Amino acid sequence: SAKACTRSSRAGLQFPVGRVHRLLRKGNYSERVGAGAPVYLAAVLEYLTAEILELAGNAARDNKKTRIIPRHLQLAIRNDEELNKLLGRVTIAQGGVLPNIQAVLLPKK
Amino acid sequence: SAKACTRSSRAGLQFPVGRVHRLLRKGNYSERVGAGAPVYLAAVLEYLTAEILELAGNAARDNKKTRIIPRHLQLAIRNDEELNKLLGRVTIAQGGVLPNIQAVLLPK
Amino acid sequence: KPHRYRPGTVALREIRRYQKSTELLIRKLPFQRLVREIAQDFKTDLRFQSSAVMALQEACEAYLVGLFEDTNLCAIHAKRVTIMPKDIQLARRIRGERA
Amino acid sequence: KPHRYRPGTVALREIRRYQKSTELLIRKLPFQRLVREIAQDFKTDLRFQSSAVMALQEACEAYLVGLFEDTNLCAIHAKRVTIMPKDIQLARRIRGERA
Amino acid sequence: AIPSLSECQCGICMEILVEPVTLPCNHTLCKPCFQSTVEKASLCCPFCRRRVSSWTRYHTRRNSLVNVELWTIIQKHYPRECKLR
Amino acid sequence: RSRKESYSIYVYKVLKQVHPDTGISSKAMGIMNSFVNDIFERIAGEASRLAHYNKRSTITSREIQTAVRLLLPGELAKHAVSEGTKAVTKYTS
Amino acid sequence: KRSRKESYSIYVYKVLKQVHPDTGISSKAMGIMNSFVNDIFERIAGEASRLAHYNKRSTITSREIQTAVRLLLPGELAKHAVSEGTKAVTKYTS
Amino acid sequence: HMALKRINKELSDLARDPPAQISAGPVGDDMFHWQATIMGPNDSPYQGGVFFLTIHFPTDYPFKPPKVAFTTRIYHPNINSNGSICLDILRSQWSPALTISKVLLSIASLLDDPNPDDPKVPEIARIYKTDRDKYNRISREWTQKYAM
Amino acid sequence: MQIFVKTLTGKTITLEVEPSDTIENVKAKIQDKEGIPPDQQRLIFAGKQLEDGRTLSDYNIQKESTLHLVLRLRGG
Amino acid sequence: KVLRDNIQGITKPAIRRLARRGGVKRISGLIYEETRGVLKVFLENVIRDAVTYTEHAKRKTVTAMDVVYALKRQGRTLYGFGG
Amino acid sequence: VLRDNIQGITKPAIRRLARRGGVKRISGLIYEETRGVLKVFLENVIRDAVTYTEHAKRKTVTAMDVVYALKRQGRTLYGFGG
DNA sequence: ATCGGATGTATATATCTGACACGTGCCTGGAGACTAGGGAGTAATCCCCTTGGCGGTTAAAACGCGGGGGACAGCGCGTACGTGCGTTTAAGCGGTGCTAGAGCTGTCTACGACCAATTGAGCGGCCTCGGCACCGGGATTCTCGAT
DNA sequence: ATCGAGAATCCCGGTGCCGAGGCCGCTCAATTGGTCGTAGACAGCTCTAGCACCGCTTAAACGCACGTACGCGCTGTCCCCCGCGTTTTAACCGCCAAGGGGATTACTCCCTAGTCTCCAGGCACGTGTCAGATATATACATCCGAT
Ligand SMILES: [Zn+2]
Ligand SMILES: [Zn+2]
Repeated sequence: SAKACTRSSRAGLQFPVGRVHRLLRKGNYSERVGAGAPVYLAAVLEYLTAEILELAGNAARDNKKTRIIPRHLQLAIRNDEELNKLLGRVTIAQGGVLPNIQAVLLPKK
Repeated sequence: SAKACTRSSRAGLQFPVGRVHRLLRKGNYSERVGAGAPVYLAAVLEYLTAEILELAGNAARDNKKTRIIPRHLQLAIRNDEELNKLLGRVTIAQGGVLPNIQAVLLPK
Repeated sequence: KPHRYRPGTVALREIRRYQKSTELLIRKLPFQRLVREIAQDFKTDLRFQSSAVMALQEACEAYLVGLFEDTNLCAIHAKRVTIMPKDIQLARRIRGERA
Repeated sequence: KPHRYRPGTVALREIRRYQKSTELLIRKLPFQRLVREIAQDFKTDLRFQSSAVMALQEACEAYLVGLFEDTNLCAIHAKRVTIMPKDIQLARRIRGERA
Repeated sequence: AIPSLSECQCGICMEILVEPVTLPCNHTLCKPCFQSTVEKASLCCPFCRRRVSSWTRYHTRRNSLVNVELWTIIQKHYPRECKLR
Repeated sequence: RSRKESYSIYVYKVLKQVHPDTGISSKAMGIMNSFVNDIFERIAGEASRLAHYNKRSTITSREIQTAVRLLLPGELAKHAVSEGTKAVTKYTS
Repeated sequence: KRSRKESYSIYVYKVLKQVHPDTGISSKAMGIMNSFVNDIFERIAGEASRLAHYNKRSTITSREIQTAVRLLLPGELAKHAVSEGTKAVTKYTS
Repeated sequence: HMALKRINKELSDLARDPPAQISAGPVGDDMFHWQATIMGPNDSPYQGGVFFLTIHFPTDYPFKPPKVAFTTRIYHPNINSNGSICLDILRSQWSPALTISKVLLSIASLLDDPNPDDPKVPEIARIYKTDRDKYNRISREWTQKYAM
Repeated sequence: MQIFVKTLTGKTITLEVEPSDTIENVKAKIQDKEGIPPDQQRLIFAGKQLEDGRTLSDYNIQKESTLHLVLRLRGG
Repeated sequence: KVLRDNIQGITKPAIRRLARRGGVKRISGLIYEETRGVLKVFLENVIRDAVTYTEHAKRKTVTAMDVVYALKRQGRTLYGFGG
Repeated sequence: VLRDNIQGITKPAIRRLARRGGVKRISGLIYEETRGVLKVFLENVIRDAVTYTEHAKRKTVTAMDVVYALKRQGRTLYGFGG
């Protein structure tokens, strides 16, 4: 890089790099922290947040809304498959449950 | 207590206080380790070890044996209400399973 | 002459209505009083933040909803549609909660 | 004329014998070959410590024994004695392994 | 056989045994000594040093620490010192 | 008063980068903050355990990469690893 | 010669002799006991560290370890372990 | 409380049959404070020696061990210069069934032969390990001019 | 020549010695006037250990010198 | 100011609504007592850890953070309340 | 290279495992499902083990890697190390 | 087979209110330059342990067949649960009053990190004898077809 | 209700084997002593908000009655695992041979923690405004008795 702009801008990211580095150092995770670890961690966090936010925005638009509410987040997480495994044990507050009814319980033809 | 002896003997314990202190300090748990923490931790570890070993030896003697084997350890662990709760997900290698047959399958 | 629905349709309508919404389903004051009673049983003279009560209520509701889902699956597995105490007991036993 | 036991009265003997025993119930070489074949997919020319194979076999047997316990419980709940694939499927669904 | 008068004395407080208990190592003490021993001593057999931690925890909830037969024998044979206690 | 750090501004920036029109409320902001903190803690803990297990004392990039490969499922892990490698390569020059 | 490898073998055997004065232990069960000791120690230390960091502290005194023991163990084991540890600390101090 | 009755009963026990070569009694008004006198054993380099030591009884007895300290100075590997006693039975081997008579008998038994496993002072310990004659001579030259 | 020594108990002890007197004589005086053998008793001056072999004159001990006394106990 | 027999606050319609959200079409008559027992057990388990956390801090009020930490320790992570 | 090794888990092996599990009567379709679930579990463990042994710049999958993977998945194993 | 109530759900429109989005002062934490020192990269070497291979021998696997017990479908019933309506009730909302206690700040005293010397606790290697494994014989006890 | 014969299991004694508990030599990490920067204990102050009280609604809960549909027990059918005997397959034990690489040690270099100095990124605080919830009034999907 040019070594002239801010650290977050040098790596072409949006999440902070200094804050992540400080959290890694003061978090009692290891005696030493490398110079490239916070950049990688910030990139991973930014990618995951972007994916979840994109899914939530699509869900909100499909529901005729303009503000991401917890219901949209729950729908986006549940309807996906990778994020469902990643967040299997997480309970989103004010989120509800996916709508489904078992086949047997439906009225007879 | 009086000084001028091993730290493991001042508190009356058998587990090594010094080794526990070194592991706590170099275990990346916290910046500073208190003086009383290793003694307390070693006492807890020794109590748990004795608690398991007594029941294991009791089972071994009940099985007409004078040498503890993993089967006796499994028998002692699974027959106690609290030790089973503590060691929930742990799988003891070559420990077998507790004898149990459902009452429905028994012949009438 | 009076019109009434056959038993079963109102249940399906209620299911469809409740799965769509996200509001709380237990009255706040009874739950708060129950939580206070349990806490005072544990330690005397305790004060509760409102957010703590809300978090406890949300967690309990989510856990009960999951338990009822598992119970419904167990009841369906045995050629039935009603949920019975043995279904809840079997679900809890398989989940490892009570062993 | 030759003596023949009733159906099911020797299976109980097998249950009593195998629950007392602590040895390994699967053969060694087939399991080792299966483990090597599974592992070679991720990376080529791996070499396996014998202790690793032993630990893998122990863990697999423990997991399968637990799964059979749970599926037998489900079968008993379904007012039957035999175990069927739907019992295993229900047990794994409730345990949350496959969702 | 009748127990000896020498043996029925408590080793710790040198008093007549009251609701005594028998350790797994065949060492008997009166319960007033045993109950006070556990909280702030080595929690073992005093004459013997045998750990009874699991035994004590298991028996305490069952409330079966006291030995009924031994207590009854001395209580019936020699009630006079039991009454003054 | 005492300052309380949060990832709110950065999450807002990402949202505006992805969906220029949609907004986000307070509850979703808190949920995003909790999710980011949870993922950070998970990855950092796994990386620390990996560093300790191999008799090391520093957390380089490869420990983070292996922790990501361990935690996330297939497609998510692959995409995250690619993104992290790209970010590190762009940063080092 | 290979390097030193540390373990809790001697102390576990000493505890076993203290508990049953005439019973030995096989090597497999010995390794099992060593692994159990390591697991419990790691659990308690990690919980204590997390609890200490949650209160903006920097030291792990006996209070944090005691609270971790209270949280990790069941109803009766926790009480007995707390009693043993308090006794040990009191005897060590004076 | 119970400690008072225990102390009274055991002082009676020592009264009606004191063991040979050992004497003990409470000099202070408090029953906790005690003094004891031991004469030099015949099979030892401490011939003609008399030793006075003090015993402090903690608040709770007998579940906690008592403390014993020699007022006199003796050249012994297990003893300290200031009189602090390093004996196994006191701290890690205390038991409620033990009595003062038994612990004094144990002190005499160790005065017969010092413990080489865990000496209190290392220099005199290694001097004793070096040669028996040097240790015996130095023990004599200390004890005959300190005992009297 | 009066010399002050302060022990771990805070007690100040005045000893009459000579510049040419060896530390062996000083230790004998301490054990006579206090009843503690000299094995565990050594002097500290200016942060330096006073070895028993070397005499006082080599340390340039002056009038009314201040000495520190610390009890050393060995493990076991 | 003690409270007696307050488990009845989780009335029958509340359990019915929770089951309806769960996906149950028909409910037996003995479900409610078992559900109340399960709820009591779960609440006791969570509140024990919450009270321990507030005890260690020498504090007299349980906060949302303590409940969140107790739930996270118990295995059921919660989102949206801080942490 | 190896192929078609899942058949090494013979029917008597599954039968004995069920007998230890406490099963009195077994249908005829259990074996295929059991083979499938065992294969899935083995893949899940082996992936983590191979990742662990790849991180350490090694070539032999030691038992410690398998123990670490099992502990990570939530199935702590006692006896082979740790 | 649909026909027509009759119900509930979906849909178009006014509105106004509190939460979301943006602007601003500033201060605490991030950024930049320089040193030193230890951790890690890299090269060379050992021998431990993993892979490959062959003979036998035998316990385990594969195959086939008779059949008895359990999976499964259909019938009948009566009892528990859904549905709706009138009534008693405690939740829900507003507004106020107050003090227990969370939160922030200044002092400083005692607990804990760092460094050298030292030697004894613990670890690696050997070894031998006793507890455990195996085999042969006999006594004991579930089990079932037939009474 | 049972007797008795075929078969599986448990007790007991004798013999042999290897691994586990004790012993010796030894290298390194725990102990002792001292010094010093700092953290958290403590006293003190502020001011947030959790608790208790009141009054007025009206939404949810409760009890009762009616009907109905389905959970359970019974009967019957059938077919498929179980148990046993016979044959074919490779697992396992033992043995030998080769070499890949895990583990160790020595050397050097450069990456990062630590330090100080400087400054701007975001954090708490304030204010404007419109997204959406609420209410009101139509339009259509859907459920039920019955020809
Ligand atoms: Zn007594
Ligand atoms: Zn005893």
